[PDB]
Amino acid sequence: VIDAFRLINANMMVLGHEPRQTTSNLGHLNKPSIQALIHGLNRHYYSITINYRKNELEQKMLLNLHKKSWMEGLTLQDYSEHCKHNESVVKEMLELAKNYNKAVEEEDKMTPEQLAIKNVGKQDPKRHLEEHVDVLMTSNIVQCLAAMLDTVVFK
Amino acid sequence: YLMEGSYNKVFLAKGNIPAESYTFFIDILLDTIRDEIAGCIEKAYEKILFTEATRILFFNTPKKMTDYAKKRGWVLGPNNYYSFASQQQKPEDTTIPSTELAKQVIEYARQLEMIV
Repeated sequence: VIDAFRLINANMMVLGHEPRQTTSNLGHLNKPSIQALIHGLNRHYYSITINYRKNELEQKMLLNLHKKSWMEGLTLQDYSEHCKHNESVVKEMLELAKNYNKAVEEEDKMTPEQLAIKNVGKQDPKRHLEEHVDVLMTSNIVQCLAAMLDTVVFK
Repeated sequence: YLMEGSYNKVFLAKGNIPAESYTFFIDILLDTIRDEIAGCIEKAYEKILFTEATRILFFNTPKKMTDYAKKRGWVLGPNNYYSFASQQQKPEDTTIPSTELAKQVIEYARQLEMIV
């Protein structure tokens, strides 16, 4: 939120004129906020549009933000905790799957208008389930690819 | 009889044709049985006796046995036939698996997030 302003002399409105004689559409492309307009604004000062001067070089070197070391790409994630994480997640998948079919059976026995309210107080199994599938697949794919690349690129 | 290993009955029937001689085709059959048995014995067992080898194959004791061994390997010993033994070259390999597994996993991820 940046803005630019300049004063105007009350003389001009004593003549009954208005400042900023106008020849082009390009000044009117934005509207002031109500909060800015409660304060003086047009009855005392006027705003000017702004834009950002850029060049390619600084962009080309700024996007390096959060780039990382090549070696980081080839690490195998401690094969002993990996299986612990996996068959921790599977447990809550168990306890959720046993709670899914209740919400499948109640699919239609009540007015759908209040069905939204049926969500609000109590987490639903369906949406809350599939993020675990997302996690499991995303992890177990890359963990397996990296091992192959290693077992080829070194000796 | 020919579809499986039963071959004694085949040779017994080769002398039993109610139609005519049929030597023209049963000959070819005898040849294509000789070569097949020679190929199959190469891996059935470790050692054979020379008399036993000569008799299991239906030829007698002519120079034909010697020539058949010459045509193949069948190096003799003191009334001994050495087994050709290898059967261990294929195992303990991962590099070709280590490439086609990479291809397969890339294929899994291909059609997983892109809209199809």
